[PDB]
Amino acid sequence: EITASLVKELRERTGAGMMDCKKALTEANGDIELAIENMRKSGAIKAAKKAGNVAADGVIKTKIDGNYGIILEVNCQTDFVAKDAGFQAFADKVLDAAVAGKITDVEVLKAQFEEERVALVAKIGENINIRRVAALEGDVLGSYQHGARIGVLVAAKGADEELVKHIAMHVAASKPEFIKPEDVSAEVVEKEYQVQLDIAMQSGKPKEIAEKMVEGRMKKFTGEVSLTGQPFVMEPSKTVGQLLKEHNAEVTGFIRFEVGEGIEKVETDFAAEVAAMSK
Amino acid sequence: TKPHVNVGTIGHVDHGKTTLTAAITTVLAKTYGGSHVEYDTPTRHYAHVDCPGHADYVKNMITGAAQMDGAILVVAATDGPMPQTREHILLGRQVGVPYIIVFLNKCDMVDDEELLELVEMEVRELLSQYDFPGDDTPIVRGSALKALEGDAEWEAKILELAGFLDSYIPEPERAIDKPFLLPIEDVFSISGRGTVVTGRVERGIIKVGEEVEIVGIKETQKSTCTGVEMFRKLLDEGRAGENVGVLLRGIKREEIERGQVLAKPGTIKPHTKFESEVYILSKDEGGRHTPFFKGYRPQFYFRTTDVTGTIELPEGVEMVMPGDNIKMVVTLIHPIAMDDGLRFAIREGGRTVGAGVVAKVLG
Ligand SMILES: Nc1nc2c(ncn2[C@@H]2O[C@H](COP(=O)(O)OP(=O)(O)O)[C@@H](O)[C@H]2O)c(=O)[nH]1
Repeated sequence: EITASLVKELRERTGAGMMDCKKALTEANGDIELAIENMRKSGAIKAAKKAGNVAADGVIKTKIDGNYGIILEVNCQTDFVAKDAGFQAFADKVLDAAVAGKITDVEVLKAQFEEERVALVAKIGENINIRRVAALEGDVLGSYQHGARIGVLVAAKGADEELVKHIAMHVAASKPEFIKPEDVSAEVVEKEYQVQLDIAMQSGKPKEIAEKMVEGRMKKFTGEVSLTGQPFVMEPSKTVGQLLKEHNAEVTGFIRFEVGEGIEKVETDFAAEVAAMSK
Repeated sequence: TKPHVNVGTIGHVDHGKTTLTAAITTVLAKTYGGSHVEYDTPTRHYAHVDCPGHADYVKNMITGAAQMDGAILVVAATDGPMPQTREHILLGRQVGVPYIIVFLNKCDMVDDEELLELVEMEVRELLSQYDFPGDDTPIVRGSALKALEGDAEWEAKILELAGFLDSYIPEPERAIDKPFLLPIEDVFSISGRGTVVTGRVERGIIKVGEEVEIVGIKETQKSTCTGVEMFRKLLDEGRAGENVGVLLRGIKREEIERGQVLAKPGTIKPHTKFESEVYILSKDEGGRHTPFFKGYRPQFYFRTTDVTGTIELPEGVEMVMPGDNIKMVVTLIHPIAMDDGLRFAIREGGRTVGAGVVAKVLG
């Protein structure tokens, strides 16, 4: 009783591969619900086969609920899949749950969504991975999404919607790792001082000159890595700290995620791969 | 010279694009003898690229990689189309690839004829959803791997695909066969002869006696070619690719300027407003170090000259960072001769910081 029409029906419901549908339906004696169950077990093994593939594309998503915001990375292999409605809906569902549940342990989020992830992988045929999640809490929160590839959350005090947005955009573009220059620990500043003194010394600068130049470099260093010490991207004649003071505001926190951060860019040589197969 | 056709493969990572391309090269070599791959049929020479990434393809297209004349959509018949198959086809529509041919791969692993037909009907429906002619699309039922393994049956299907490359993708129009156009670089006066404008003929041919329009920047003018020369030697005609001087009847040196084009009458118009696809160079590519915003006012370099323009960013986009690609609507401060497909540089202070293509002329 395994008609083309029955195969068609199971395929519309699951989006599963044609031949996978035929096989599941045949083993299920034509019971659609049982076939879907069968495909569920099969799917874990299909996904396991892909789990080793590098998944460095995908999306950053952000969502705010009052004094609580989540930022989330969900990866896939290609940006074609990153744009797909089904992948999008999965990432949105994960996001919604992380906000609703105030979930900051990515292994909890992973566990909750593993069955859905597997079904998605089995149908899309790319490794998909819920990679990381973080919360930011704050009096005022805002977000910025630079397409799907960069997301930012900012927490502030005394700042209106537009100012928070502009600071989030700045963070997206300029990637500070601290809020203020004085937040850089003394221990880190002293290590960076020695790095710069070694460099200055071997370039032939006399000790007394090198020391004074390096003191200057440390101010530049803690300015460059801190939000308030960076030139404001929309008006770089002023720092963000000056911007905040003009608005009687402050920033109490921020988080920036970028898709594929810390995952090595795999290079592809199409011509070579074709030549390899041409034996 | 044998006609040149640019093709590309698009499809799911696992569905055999690489195997197919290898099989095309192998079978065409065995049959007819002898980054990107190249192969020949008796009548055509093909340059073949892969399209693994949406942004990557758009960037390549913008920065100079010749646009596909046709795409091969590769779908394994075991699965049928994937959810992201619609994004593959949507890419095709977005860059305006003129034709798509489908290669249904792994048909050796599908026994049921009715199942192959279901897969085929799905692909046709997807194509038509994005206004490709799904009913008339060539769909080849093949097996890349078995053809590569020299199974006669499946080699024939590779030859079939090649036949459609040959028949279904029309011969791309050569520059020389296009209506005359010369981008003007310099303008000189010659007493007892008249005005001469120099440049490299981009398309077509200019002969003595023929009318031309002078298009862009200023109100269009018409003139007659009274001579063509190369290094001070008179030619009967100037041809696409040749650096020439065109002598013009009556029109005076002050009435013509760099950035204008000479063109066959009625074949190109000046415009000020257009939709474009743009790519902004990264810092490492020698571009901007910092983002720009809605008020960015660069120059748009069309053929031989800069024209200032303002920009309208897409809805929801407030910032453009080095390395981004985006769509933008551009309004120039004066008109410039242009058609859909024309490339341009984006410059500031005379330095190139990006590239674009005119997608759609508006006004
Ligand atoms: N069974 C079968 N598999 C094929 C055929 N053509 C390609 N493939 C599959 O295609 C896969 C690799 O080709 P491709 O889709 O370009 O993937 P990639 O090389 O891993 O990036 C292999 O795992 C093959 O199983 C075919 O005719 N038959």
